[PDB]
Amino acid sequence: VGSALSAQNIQISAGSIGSLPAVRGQTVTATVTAQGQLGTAEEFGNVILR
Amino acid sequence: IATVSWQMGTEQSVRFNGYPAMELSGSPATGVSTGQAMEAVQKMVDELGS
Repeated sequence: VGSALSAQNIQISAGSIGSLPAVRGQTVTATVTAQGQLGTAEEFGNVILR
Repeated sequence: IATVSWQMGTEQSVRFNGYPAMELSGSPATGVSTGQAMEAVQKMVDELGS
């Protein structure tokens, strides 16, 4: 139960698509977010144990 | 397995005294002192909700 709660509720940091190397042919830069956490009691009841 | 799409979002989060705060600037007109403008802005904020 602890492993399923630590594996299905973890902060995700994806980065961006306008990164600092920045090979030629790029004008746009957008940060990507995931929001892979739970905040309500209804979402905690659907954690897959097995 | 995802609903990836474009959205709108800020790239800078500023918190003041524990609460998330947004900055605002302004200058009083001629003939009006600083304290009268300060209490005017205080009344304009206090006219809003909690």
